[PDB]
Amino acid sequence: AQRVTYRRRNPYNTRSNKIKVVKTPGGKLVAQHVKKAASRVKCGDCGSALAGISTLRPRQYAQVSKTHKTVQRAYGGSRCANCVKERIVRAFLIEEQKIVKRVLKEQQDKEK
Amino acid sequence: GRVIRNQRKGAGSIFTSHTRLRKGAAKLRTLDYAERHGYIRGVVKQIIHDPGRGAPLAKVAFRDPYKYKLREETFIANEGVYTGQFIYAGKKASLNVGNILPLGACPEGTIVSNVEEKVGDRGALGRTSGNYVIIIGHNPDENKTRVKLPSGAKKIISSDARGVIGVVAGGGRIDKPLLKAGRAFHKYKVKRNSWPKTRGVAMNPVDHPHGGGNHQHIGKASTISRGAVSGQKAGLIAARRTGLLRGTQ
Amino acid sequence: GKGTPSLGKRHNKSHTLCNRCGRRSFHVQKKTCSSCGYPAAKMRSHNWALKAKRRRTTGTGRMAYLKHVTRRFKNGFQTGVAKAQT
Amino acid sequence: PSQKSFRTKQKLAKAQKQNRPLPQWIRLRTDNKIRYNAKRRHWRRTKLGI
RNA sequence: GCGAGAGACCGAUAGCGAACAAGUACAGUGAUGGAAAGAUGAAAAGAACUUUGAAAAGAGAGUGAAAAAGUACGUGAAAUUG
RNA sequence: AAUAGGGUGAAGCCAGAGGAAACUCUGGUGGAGGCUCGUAGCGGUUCUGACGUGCAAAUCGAUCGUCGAAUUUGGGUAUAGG
RNA sequence: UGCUGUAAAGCUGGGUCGAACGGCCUCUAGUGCAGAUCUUGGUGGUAGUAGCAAAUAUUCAAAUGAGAACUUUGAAGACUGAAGUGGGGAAAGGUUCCAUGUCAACAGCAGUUGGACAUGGGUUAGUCGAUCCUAAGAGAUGGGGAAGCUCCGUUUCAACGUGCUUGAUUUUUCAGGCCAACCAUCGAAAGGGAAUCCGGUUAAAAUUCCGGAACUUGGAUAUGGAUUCUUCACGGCAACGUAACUGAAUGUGGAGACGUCGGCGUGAGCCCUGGGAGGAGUUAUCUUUUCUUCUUAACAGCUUAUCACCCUGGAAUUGGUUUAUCCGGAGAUGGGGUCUUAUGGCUGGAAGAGCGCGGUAAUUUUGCCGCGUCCGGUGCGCUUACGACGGUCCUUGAAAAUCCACAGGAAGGAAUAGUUUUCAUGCCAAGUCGUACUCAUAACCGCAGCAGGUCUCCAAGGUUAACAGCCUCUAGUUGAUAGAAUAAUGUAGAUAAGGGAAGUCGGCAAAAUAGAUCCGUAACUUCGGGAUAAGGAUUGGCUCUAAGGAUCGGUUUAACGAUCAACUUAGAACUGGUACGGACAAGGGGAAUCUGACUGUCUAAUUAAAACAUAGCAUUG
RNA sequence: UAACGAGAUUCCCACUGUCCCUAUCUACUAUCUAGCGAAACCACAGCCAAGGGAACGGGCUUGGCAGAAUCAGCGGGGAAAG
RNA sequence: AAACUUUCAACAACGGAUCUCUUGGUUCUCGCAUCGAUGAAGAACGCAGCGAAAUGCGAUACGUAAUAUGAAUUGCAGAUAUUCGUGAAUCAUCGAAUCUUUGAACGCACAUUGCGCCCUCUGGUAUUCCGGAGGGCAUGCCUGUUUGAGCGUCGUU
Ligand SMILES: NC[C@@H]1O[C@H](O[C@H]2[C@@H](O)[C@H](O[C@@H]3[C@@H](O)[C@H](N)C[C@H](N)[C@H]3O[C@H]3O[C@H](CO)[C@@H](O)[C@H](O)[C@H]3N)O[C@@H]2CO)[C@H](N)[C@@H](O)[C@@H]1O
Ligand SMILES: NC[C@@H]1O[C@H](O[C@H]2[C@@H](O)[C@H](O[C@@H]3[C@@H](O)[C@H](N)C[C@H](N)[C@H]3O[C@H]3O[C@H](CO)[C@@H](O)[C@H](O)[C@H]3N)O[C@@H]2CO)[C@H](N)[C@@H](O)[C@@H]1O
Ligand SMILES: NC[C@@H]1O[C@H](O[C@H]2[C@@H](O)[C@H](O[C@@H]3[C@@H](O)[C@H](N)C[C@H](N)[C@H]3O[C@H]3O[C@H](CO)[C@@H](O)[C@H](O)[C@H]3N)O[C@@H]2CO)[C@H](N)[C@@H](O)[C@@H]1O
Ligand SMILES: [Mg+2]
Ligand SMILES: [Mg+2]
Ligand SMILES: [Mg+2]
Ligand SMILES: [Mg+2]
Ligand SMILES: [Mg+2]
Ligand SMILES: [Mg+2]
Ligand SMILES: [Mg+2]
Ligand SMILES: [Mg+2]
Ligand SMILES: [Mg+2]
Ligand SMILES: [Mg+2]
Ligand SMILES: [Mg+2]
Ligand SMILES: [Mg+2]
Ligand SMILES: [Mg+2]
Ligand SMILES: [Mg+2]
Ligand SMILES: [Mg+2]
Ligand SMILES: [Mg+2]
Ligand SMILES: [Mg+2]
Ligand SMILES: [Mg+2]
Ligand SMILES: [Mg+2]
Ligand SMILES: [Mg+2]
Ligand SMILES: [Mg+2]
Ligand SMILES: [Mg+2]
Ligand SMILES: [Mg+2]
Ligand SMILES: [Mg+2]
Ligand SMILES: [Mg+2]
Ligand SMILES: [Mg+2]
Ligand SMILES: [Mg+2]
Ligand SMILES: [Mg+2]
Ligand SMILES: [Mg+2]
Ligand SMILES: [Mg+2]
Ligand SMILES: [Mg+2]
Ligand SMILES: [Mg+2]
Ligand SMILES: [Mg+2]
Ligand SMILES: [Mg+2]
Ligand SMILES: [Mg+2]
Ligand SMILES: [Mg+2]
Ligand SMILES: [Mg+2]
Ligand SMILES: [Mg+2]
Ligand SMILES: [Mg+2]
Ligand SMILES: [Mg+2]
Ligand SMILES: [Mg+2]
Ligand SMILES: [Mg+2]
Ligand SMILES: [Mg+2]
Ligand SMILES: [Mg+2]
Ligand SMILES: [Mg+2]
Ligand SMILES: [Mg+2]
Ligand SMILES: [Mg+2]
Ligand SMILES: [Mg+2]
Ligand SMILES: [Mg+2]
Ligand SMILES: [Mg+2]
Ligand SMILES: [Mg+2]
Ligand SMILES: [Mg+2]
Ligand SMILES: [Mg+2]
Ligand SMILES: [Mg+2]
Ligand SMILES: [Mg+2]
Ligand SMILES: [Mg+2]
Ligand SMILES: [Mg+2]
Ligand SMILES: [Mg+2]
Ligand SMILES: [Mg+2]
Ligand SMILES: [Mg+2]
Ligand SMILES: [Mg+2]
Ligand SMILES: [Mg+2]
Ligand SMILES: [Mg+2]
Ligand SMILES: [Mg+2]
Ligand SMILES: [Mg+2]
Ligand SMILES: [Mg+2]
Ligand SMILES: [Mg+2]
Ligand SMILES: [Mg+2]
Ligand SMILES: [Mg+2]
Ligand SMILES: [Mg+2]
Ligand SMILES: [Mg+2]
Ligand SMILES: [Mg+2]
Ligand SMILES: [Mg+2]
Ligand SMILES: [Mg+2]
Ligand SMILES: [Mg+2]
Ligand SMILES: [Mg+2]
Ligand SMILES: [Mg+2]
Ligand SMILES: [Mg+2]
Ligand SMILES: [Mg+2]
Ligand SMILES: [Mg+2]
Ligand SMILES: [Mg+2]
Ligand SMILES: [Mg+2]
Ligand SMILES: [Mg+2]
Ligand SMILES: [Mg+2]
Ligand SMILES: [Mg+2]
Ligand SMILES: [Mg+2]
Ligand SMILES: [Mg+2]
Ligand SMILES: [Mg+2]
Ligand SMILES: [Mg+2]
Ligand SMILES: [Mg+2]
Ligand SMILES: [Mg+2]
Ligand SMILES: [Mg+2]
Ligand SMILES: [Mg+2]
Ligand SMILES: [Mg+2]
Ligand SMILES: [Mg+2]
Ligand SMILES: [Mg+2]
Ligand SMILES: [Mg+2]
Ligand SMILES: [Mg+2]
Ligand SMILES: [Mg+2]
Ligand SMILES: [Mg+2]
Ligand SMILES: [Mg+2]
Ligand SMILES: [Mg+2]
Ligand SMILES: [Mg+2]
Ligand SMILES: [Mg+2]
Ligand SMILES: [Mg+2]
Ligand SMILES: [Mg+2]
Ligand SMILES: [Mg+2]
Ligand SMILES: [Mg+2]
Ligand SMILES: [Mg+2]
Ligand SMILES: [Mg+2]
Ligand SMILES: [Mg+2]
Ligand SMILES: [Mg+2]
Ligand SMILES: [Mg+2]
Ligand SMILES: [Mg+2]
Ligand SMILES: [Mg+2]
Ligand SMILES: [Mg+2]
Ligand SMILES: [Mg+2]
Ligand SMILES: [Mg+2]
Ligand SMILES: [Mg+2]
Ligand SMILES: [Mg+2]
Ligand SMILES: [Mg+2]
Ligand SMILES: [Mg+2]
Ligand SMILES: [Mg+2]
Ligand SMILES: [Mg+2]
Ligand SMILES: [Mg+2]
Ligand SMILES: [Mg+2]
Ligand SMILES: [Mg+2]
Ligand SMILES: [Mg+2]
Ligand SMILES: [Mg+2]
Ligand SMILES: [Mg+2]
Ligand SMILES: [Mg+2]
Ligand SMILES: [Mg+2]
Ligand SMILES: [Mg+2]
Ligand SMILES: [Mg+2]
Ligand SMILES: [Mg+2]
Ligand SMILES: [Mg+2]
Ligand SMILES: [Mg+2]
Ligand SMILES: [Mg+2]
Ligand SMILES: [Mg+2]
Ligand SMILES: [Mg+2]
Ligand SMILES: [Mg+2]
Ligand SMILES: [Mg+2]
Ligand SMILES: [Mg+2]
Ligand SMILES: [Mg+2]
Ligand SMILES: [Mg+2]
Ligand SMILES: [Mg+2]
Ligand SMILES: [Mg+2]
Ligand SMILES: [Mg+2]
Ligand SMILES: [Mg+2]
Ligand SMILES: [Mg+2]
Ligand SMILES: [Mg+2]
Ligand SMILES: [Mg+2]
Ligand SMILES: [Mg+2]
Ligand SMILES: [Mg+2]
Ligand SMILES: [Mg+2]
Ligand SMILES: [Mg+2]
Ligand SMILES: [Mg+2]
Ligand SMILES: [Mg+2]
Ligand SMILES: [Mg+2]
Ligand SMILES: [Mg+2]
Ligand SMILES: [Mg+2]
Ligand SMILES: [Mg+2]
Ligand SMILES: [Mg+2]
Ligand SMILES: [Mg+2]
Ligand SMILES: [Mg+2]
Ligand SMILES: [Mg+2]
Ligand SMILES: [Mg+2]
Ligand SMILES: [Mg+2]
Ligand SMILES: [Mg+2]
Ligand SMILES: [Mg+2]
Ligand SMILES: [Mg+2]
Ligand SMILES: [Mg+2]
Ligand SMILES: [Mg+2]
Ligand SMILES: [Mg+2]
Ligand SMILES: [Mg+2]
Ligand SMILES: [Mg+2]
Ligand SMILES: [Mg+2]
Ligand SMILES: [Mg+2]
Ligand SMILES: [Mg+2]
Ligand SMILES: [Mg+2]
Ligand SMILES: [Mg+2]
Ligand SMILES: [Mg+2]
Ligand SMILES: [Mg+2]
Ligand SMILES: [Mg+2]
Ligand SMILES: [Mg+2]
Ligand SMILES: [Mg+2]
Ligand SMILES: [Mg+2]
Ligand SMILES: [Mg+2]
Ligand SMILES: [Mg+2]
Ligand SMILES: [Mg+2]
Ligand SMILES: [Mg+2]
Ligand SMILES: [Mg+2]
Ligand SMILES: [Mg+2]
Ligand SMILES: [Mg+2]
Ligand SMILES: [Mg+2]
Ligand SMILES: [Mg+2]
Ligand SMILES: [Mg+2]
Ligand SMILES: [Zn+2]
Ligand SMILES: [Zn+2]
């Protein structure tokens, strides 16, 4: 079987010197240098991979349209679906309870 | 003779602490207006391992009272603190596990950790895993408090000095044998270069005061004066007593 | 083991060329010339090494400016040009 | 090495140019005393100083 | 350092390390260390040409006052050698 | 950044059997360990072999220790003569 | 050649030579050599002696040449045997590269040959690296020490922006609005990091040149599309979709970005292989045979996925489910959906290329022409990438530059028109330095072409547990002075009757054992070991037998049919000069004493141990 | 003190040229040739016995004797070299 | 008797003593006072028709100008070089210039021919992006200018 060589001056098997082996139209077997695998965009609240957002190496996000980098919702490309739902319910109930703790202290400013 | 292992440490070339992997300095908040007069509320975001420390650290997020920005503090995690817990810090904070209170606001018998030696130094006493400080009593006329330290010493601190309610997490670590030398190697791999230790009696007289002889032996008393000089203080320095400790102290 | 086998592991230059004296005495890790003292303002020279002073002193290079002070001094440091005689 | 600095490559250029034999018309000058270039250098024999 | 005049000085293993492309060649990672090495002849007239040889060279020849001066160059001791 | 192929078979898990219970037993599964045989590697036990004006200012041959970690190692960097 | 003098010495005949020198009275001194393991230079005997013996190995012929064991070419015989004697690189060298000529010196013989000598030629980048970021660290500044060379300090007792952003203004003024926790710098050709591929081309360069096809960043900028009268889009219950589809200050997140193992799955490349279309080899005999071509880049579109998530729904007769035990009223099974596009497919790139054949043009630069280049299978395979999982730590396994999204709502926007360069298309530019070659039994370092040392990538067939050993394909070598003999003594390797450690300080050395299957396995023990304890049996070849599966197909007899497929285990008969792990590979074992618990570490170059370390114990501050 | 050990020691089984007691075989040397070609060492050198002598002579004294030039081995001596 | 060994002589070798020189050295005396931010000493790289070194020089590169002098230079070559003359050669002399990358070394940096910013002009549809040319941006300190800071502080509403 044909054997291959690195295509650059780096002779060491580092993370940035990964190669794949590809067969060319010349029937030869040559090394093609591959780039580092992208990591998934993750939720800032729960840490899970966000759905609907492309997985790219960071500079590549600048050269792609916005529909690939976001989701049509509040906090779209930043928080998860369940975490946005949980933020909304917590915001509503606590602020509703904020009225209760206020009115409960104005009724006791007349009877107590 | 030669410079002994005691003295080469002062230059601190290979004897500096290994701090690449450290997660931050464990400190209380800077004493500010909110802590001096009322209370401020923060939330525990992470409980993480700090290399070189037996105690886990907690990263707690507070809001900034003066500008729109979030401030992340690195506290020593007390046992029972959980992620998402609300931590209340200040003079008027309540006696709940994890809250940071001035010493005068805590009754006698309160178990507290990361106690300030001086008001606003952000923590000096009771910071290792399983350790804590017991509050012995108060002297309100002089604004002073008596506490018991992990060493068993009683200390008098300003009652305005702050501390964190509870015991430092991770206690009982010493209960397990290390077994292997490799376990100690990895323990000190992220602390400093202090392991392993060669016995001075096994070296030559140039290398150490205990070295030399046709048998391994110290030759003179290993209790060394407090007034001895550098290069002599190897052994039991200013030892009040020696031998097996029998009875109570 | 400490001789011929160990002498095979010499491929890391401790010194490289100096910009001041061009000698390859510039300690790479120390960033100093052991010969010329670069980047110190003064030149490295010792009175216990007089032969080193011989090797690098006034007159061992071109003296591209001190060459001509004697000839300009001898004429009293003239200003103007020589005038052709009638 | 293949990866070399400009400062290195310029010194190697001078070393090649200094590694010429004596031009032969120089021996014909009057009162000429140089018979050969006495500052010849082989790469394997004597190493430079870089 | 600059410009000069001198000597009961040394005479190329001497005299400065260096009379010469000498702080040169070369050694050492580096600080540093550091030589050897002057002389054909008045003048190249540095041997055209022929010949043997693959050639270097040799033999004739030629130049020269001298080749018992041929850039292994004045003179040419000893060790050592035919 | 690097480290063939085997042996052993720790926790955990599945099924079955015995027992009043407390529990015990059996067959699998699993893949632990500064465990083990053993390459590369790292080391250097014995022949007190070779050589000992050497291939070599420490090598060569066979034999041998260890070989998944207190592992091996490149490069950068720090520590400098009492 | 002689003479004189006791002598130190003086004179003289002959030869050589070529430019200065002597006698006498005195002065002066760096003034007399056989030694000093003297200094520098030169030269002997030794002596044509020791020796030029590791790395399996060479031979015939022709060509060239004066000359050929050694150069070139051809033929053969071999080796390295993918952990290479192969193909590249980092460090180091610096022209050793290539062509021509060439042998005085060097290549410890030789030399027509060379990494030698001489003359020339040769290294082409927006995309490969530098440059940029920060790492351990290094290190200026305000300062504080020190007589001083300098030391400390890196945001530090500091008034620390050569700040920006707009509307502009053409009044080259401004008007101002925001901020300035942290922010000198250097520091990686293996960390982080914008972007290139295929075919072809040279004597020597190529991800650099030629051809074609792409991509990024910075800049300019118009058209189409998109959007608005409900101004800053629509759709979907939802996960979310999109060709687009305002968003200041400030804030929050993500990527950058990260340990090591274990088994499983998938891909890619390699390995194996079936039809068909070609070429070569063997062919006394046999072989529908053996070997070989049948390939497809970056990039664009569509499609393609475990995990995860959404809708529906409400579970004991608990169910689902992995090789590995977890999940479910905090919503399982079931049904239906969403996403990441890693990876595969199709298509474009692209057959026009490349490849294999056949026919031709011709001293001929270089070709011209025709045919084919298709469809599959297989797997506890190897290497590697990825995924979902499980284990592990008194160990929990970088930073910064840089990019994006979100929160927020400043400000600005339409109706006869407005906005936006995150949709498509179009325009311009990408500088500087390195780039040849060696990477080692000859290009580095060991004084040298030294059996030493020196970091890393790719890796075929057979046997096999195996990347071991042995043999072989590709590639590369056939290099190591040679010829003739074959005493002693060696060095390296073999064998030996009977005895079997009597040898010796001592079994030193050698020998014996050895793979795999079944059986069997003692004291002691910290119950984990000891253990391969000990000790037995078997093993070839051939012909069979038996067991072990996959995919489809329907009233639960599918308990059956169809098709396809891999090597494992066990057993039987026969067979041979009783051999069979047949080469290779490959434990000797047992009973005790001393000692250190163990793994580990050290005297590089005479000591590896009982020495050091260790966990554990105890004491001190 | 189980386990571990290239640690020191004793015994047993197996195995053996360690030995009785040696013999035989192979390659490479040594050997001869062509080419090439060092080094250590060297007061002068090199036959013995006795004597005396710095009490262990190559030299001196007294005797034995003694015939050119040489090759492979060898390890008594040169109180050999280092 | 040869060979061999040793001695002697002649010639030839080896080697470089001896003799003789000497643009060098050494020492004494006499006389002079002149490095650099107007960028020194020193370093690297280059420069000639044909040069490697030494010497000299700096992209004006073995030199440009001027002055003096007055026909060379020379190893070869060669003038669109020169001769009763603004004219050959010459570190003879020297008063004008040139003087690469550096170096006390000065925009920051430097194991990099790495990275900025300002002014004028210029090219590419350009105040902003890309290219080119020329001129600038170091530190301590002094005198002065301008712009500022402090209830340190004076006067006044
Ligand atoms: N880094 C700041 C602090 O400096 C201090 O360190 C000490 C030093 O500054 C100085 O100590 C000297 C020291 O300079 C010197 N090189 C060694 C000497 N043993 C010390 O001495 C010290 O210890 C001795 C003990 O006998 C006491 O008697 C004495 O009071 C104390 N000064 O005095 C300080 C103590 O008074 C803190 N002790 C130290 O923990 C910390 O590092
Ligand atoms: N494993 C599932 C997927 O992979 C992720 O993790 C990937 C790796 O990060 C992970 O690697 C190992 C894993 O072997 C095993 N679970 C142990 C270890 N915790 C993991 O490692 C990880 O966690 C450690 C925490 O100590 C980090 O320090 C480390 O950087 C990270 N790689 O295993 C995965 C290999 O593909 C996440 N576990 C999960 O969220 C994701 O869905
Ligand atoms: N017997 C040895 C072994 O067992 C097998 O051999 C089997 C038989 O052939 C043998 O026995 C048979 C006997 O039954 C009948 N007479 C037939 C056969 N000739 C005999 O066997 C004899 O035959 C030849 C002689 O050299 C051998 O191969 C064989 O070992 C021997 N025993 O014994 C075995 C069982 O009965 C295999 N051939 C092989 O594994 C090996 O030979
Ligand atoms: Mg390459
Ligand atoms: Mg990288
Ligand atoms: Mg790519
Ligand atoms: Mg991730
Ligand atoms: Mg977080
Ligand atoms: Mg989307
Ligand atoms: Mg883009
Ligand atoms: Mg976008
Ligand atoms: Mg998308
Ligand atoms: Mg000392
Ligand atoms: Mg403190
Ligand atoms: Mg240590
Ligand atoms: Mg100790
Ligand atoms: Mg201890
Ligand atoms: Mg100890
Ligand atoms: Mg000792
Ligand atoms: Mg002492
Ligand atoms: Mg004492
Ligand atoms: Mg002692
Ligand atoms: Mg002891
Ligand atoms: Mg003791
Ligand atoms: Mg090294
Ligand atoms: Mg170094
Ligand atoms: Mg300086
Ligand atoms: Mg200068
Ligand atoms: Mg390299
Ligand atoms: Mg190169
Ligand atoms: Mg050459
Ligand atoms: Mg070399
Ligand atoms: Mg040097
Ligand atoms: Mg170099
Ligand atoms: Mg003078
Ligand atoms: Mg003078
Ligand atoms: Mg005078
Ligand atoms: Mg001399
Ligand atoms: Mg003399
Ligand atoms: Mg001298
Ligand atoms: Mg020296
Ligand atoms: Mg003469
Ligand atoms: Mg003469
Ligand atoms: Mg004459
Ligand atoms: Mg002649
Ligand atoms: Mg004549
Ligand atoms: Mg004469
Ligand atoms: Mg003569
Ligand atoms: Mg002569
Ligand atoms: Mg003589
Ligand atoms: Mg690998
Ligand atoms: Mg293994
Ligand atoms: Mg059960
Ligand atoms: Mg082990
Ligand atoms: Mg082992
Ligand atoms: Mg064992
Ligand atoms: Mg391996
Ligand atoms: Mg080895
Ligand atoms: Mg050895
Ligand atoms: Mg030996
Ligand atoms: Mg010997
Ligand atoms: Mg053997
Ligand atoms: Mg071994
Ligand atoms: Mg063994
Ligand atoms: Mg491990
Ligand atoms: Mg390391
Ligand atoms: Mg000293
Ligand atoms: Mg002393
Ligand atoms: Mg005469
Ligand atoms: Mg004369
Ligand atoms: Mg004298
Ligand atoms: Mg003498
Ligand atoms: Mg000598
Ligand atoms: Mg000799
Ligand atoms: Mg011989
Ligand atoms: Mg030999
Ligand atoms: Mg040969
Ligand atoms: Mg073979
Ligand atoms: Mg192999
Ligand atoms: Mg190789
Ligand atoms: Mg090659
Ligand atoms: Mg050349
Ligand atoms: Mg050639
Ligand atoms: Mg030769
Ligand atoms: Mg020829
Ligand atoms: Mg070649
Ligand atoms: Mg570029
Ligand atoms: Mg790049
Ligand atoms: Mg750049
Ligand atoms: Mg750039
Ligand atoms: Mg960047
Ligand atoms: Mg730092
Ligand atoms: Mg610096
Ligand atoms: Mg400093
Ligand atoms: Mg200062
Ligand atoms: Mg100061
Ligand atoms: Mg201050
Ligand atoms: Mg202005
Ligand atoms: Mg940098
Ligand atoms: Mg990098
Ligand atoms: Mg890199
Ligand atoms: Mg083409
Ligand atoms: Mg083509
Ligand atoms: Mg073409
Ligand atoms: Mg090439
Ligand atoms: Mg294109
Ligand atoms: Mg739309
Ligand atoms: Mg913003
Ligand atoms: Mg944030
Ligand atoms: Mg991150
Ligand atoms: Mg990693
Ligand atoms: Mg990283
Ligand atoms: Mg895995
Ligand atoms: Mg696979
Ligand atoms: Mg596959
Ligand atoms: Mg056949
Ligand atoms: Mg649905
Ligand atoms: Mg049911
Ligand atoms: Mg499994
Ligand atoms: Mg849940
Ligand atoms: Mg893809
Ligand atoms: Mg057709
Ligand atoms: Mg077909
Ligand atoms: Mg690999
Ligand atoms: Mg993985
Ligand atoms: Mg928004
Ligand atoms: Mg907000
Ligand atoms: Mg909003
Ligand atoms: Mg750029
Ligand atoms: Mg560069
Ligand atoms: Mg290349
Ligand atoms: Mg290589
Ligand atoms: Mg190799
Ligand atoms: Mg060789
Ligand atoms: Mg070698
Ligand atoms: Mg080679
Ligand atoms: Mg050397
Ligand atoms: Mg080697
Ligand atoms: Mg190696
Ligand atoms: Mg195999
Ligand atoms: Mg293997
Ligand atoms: Mg393999
Ligand atoms: Mg041969
Ligand atoms: Mg051989
Ligand atoms: Mg022979
Ligand atoms: Mg023999
Ligand atoms: Mg033998
Ligand atoms: Mg044999
Ligand atoms: Mg045999
Ligand atoms: Mg036999
Ligand atoms: Mg026998
Ligand atoms: Mg018999
Ligand atoms: Mg027998
Ligand atoms: Mg027996
Ligand atoms: Mg015995
Ligand atoms: Mg005995
Ligand atoms: Mg043995
Ligand atoms: Mg043996
Ligand atoms: Mg036997
Ligand atoms: Mg056997
Ligand atoms: Mg057994
Ligand atoms: Mg064997
Ligand atoms: Mg035994
Ligand atoms: Mg031990
Ligand atoms: Mg004990
Ligand atoms: Mg070590
Ligand atoms: Mg040793
Ligand atoms: Mg030693
Ligand atoms: Mg050992
Ligand atoms: Mg040893
Ligand atoms: Mg104990
Ligand atoms: Mg204590
Ligand atoms: Mg041992
Ligand atoms: Mg043992
Ligand atoms: Mg004993
Ligand atoms: Mg024998
Ligand atoms: Mg012999
Ligand atoms: Mg011979
Ligand atoms: Mg020879
Ligand atoms: Mg001798
Ligand atoms: Mg006799
Ligand atoms: Mg006597
Ligand atoms: Mg006598
Ligand atoms: Mg005698
Ligand atoms: Mg004698
Ligand atoms: Mg006598
Ligand atoms: Mg006699
Ligand atoms: Mg003897
Ligand atoms: Mg001798
Ligand atoms: Mg001579
Ligand atoms: Mg003389
Ligand atoms: Mg003089
Ligand atoms: Mg100029
Ligand atoms: Mg200059
Ligand atoms: Mg420079
Ligand atoms: Mg500049
Ligand atoms: Mg440049
Ligand atoms: Mg520069
Ligand atoms: Mg830069
Ligand atoms: Mg100034
Ligand atoms: Zn979330
Ligand atoms: Zn320098």
